[PDB]
Amino acid sequence: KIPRGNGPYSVGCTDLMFDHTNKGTFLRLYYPSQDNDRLDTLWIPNKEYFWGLSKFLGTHWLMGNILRLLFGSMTTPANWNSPLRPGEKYPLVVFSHGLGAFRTLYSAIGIDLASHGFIVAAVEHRDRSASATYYFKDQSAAEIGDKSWLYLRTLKQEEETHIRNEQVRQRAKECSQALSLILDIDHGKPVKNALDLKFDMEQLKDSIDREKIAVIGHSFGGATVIQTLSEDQRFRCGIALDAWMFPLGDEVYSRIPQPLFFINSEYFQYPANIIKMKKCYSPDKERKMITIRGSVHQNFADFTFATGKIIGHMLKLKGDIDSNVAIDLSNKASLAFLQKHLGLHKDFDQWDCLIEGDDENLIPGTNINTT
Ligand SMILES: C[C@@]1(c2ccccc2)CC(=O)N(CCOc2ccc(F)c(C#N)c2)C1
Ligand SMILES: [Cl-]
Ligand SMILES: [Cl-]
Repeated sequence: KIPRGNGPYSVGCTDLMFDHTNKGTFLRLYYPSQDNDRLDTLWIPNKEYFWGLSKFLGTHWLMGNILRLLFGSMTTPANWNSPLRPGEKYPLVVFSHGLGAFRTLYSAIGIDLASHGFIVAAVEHRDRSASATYYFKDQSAAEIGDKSWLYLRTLKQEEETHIRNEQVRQRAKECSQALSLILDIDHGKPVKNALDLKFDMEQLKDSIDREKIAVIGHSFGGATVIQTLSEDQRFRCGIALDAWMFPLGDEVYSRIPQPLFFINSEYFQYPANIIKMKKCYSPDKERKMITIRGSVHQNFADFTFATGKIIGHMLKLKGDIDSNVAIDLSNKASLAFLQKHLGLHKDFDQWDCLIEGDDENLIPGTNINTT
């Protein structure tokens, strides 16, 4: 089981696609909801996502069917299409998934943030970095739910530099576009969700605190954080969770005016990657870095909660540290950073110590030596 948020709000969840095309925005929303008795949200909602995951892992598409059999009725504790909690403007987080992931696999993080009073828009990227995603080829296909699927693009070695950069820039634009969509919806622009879901988007009118916007992401999504920030001044800070820095152009390192927090796993990182993180540092710019002791790269995503301790450790979904303990540290450090850099009037400053790595399960800065 994926854990419930620790904050005082109930959390709801829905999906938004607009427009219906492969250049439109596709996101999963997590939001503070009213009390309700709605069903929990289906974690991986389509069989095609499991086929995509199979391709990502480099196995037979038949392994997709086994993953589906195993994980396909699993839920995450957000209430599907529950009404939005009225009477408050919420800060907004745009969330970017990793390579071979997709919008639904960072619910542990999304739910927790929402439970403390954020709206979270988890984008699904159409750069062919998602294991799978979908769109509709025309209006009629949208109306009848006739999906067209795009699966992960596998690259030759020779393409990696150029295409990964292409992808991160597209990811950035997708983050910007998703923000613009939510801002339009906030202002009251009618939006026809290409998904025909029973969640009225008019609820979100006047629900967004328009100036308090952050971008957060895992691995590829962490590089996405940095690109988005350099390109789009509406995002006031970023949190990169175990950023994979490789996709970023050399030009961007010196072009990130906003506060930026690096939260790393112990075992993922390596000098080449850390050096690039360090290139973002400058005495006029706000940067923090911590490393979660005993943690692995997948501690930041939901599959860390999907298996037992032994199978999970063997698969590198779990580290030495307990997955709940790890994500709690990342989530609370994140909340303190956000309160400080969006100017929130909450009690997240209670975890200010975590930003400085001041906890028995954290390492201030990094364990990686780079001299
Ligand atoms: C491919 C990466 C990598 C780069 C260099 C070396 C090693 C790995 C870059 C990247 O974005 N990564 C994160 C991918 O996270 C995922 C993928 C699929 C999932 F189902 C879930 C879940 N839950 C999470 C690792
Ligand atoms: Cl329901
Ligand atoms: Cl790892």
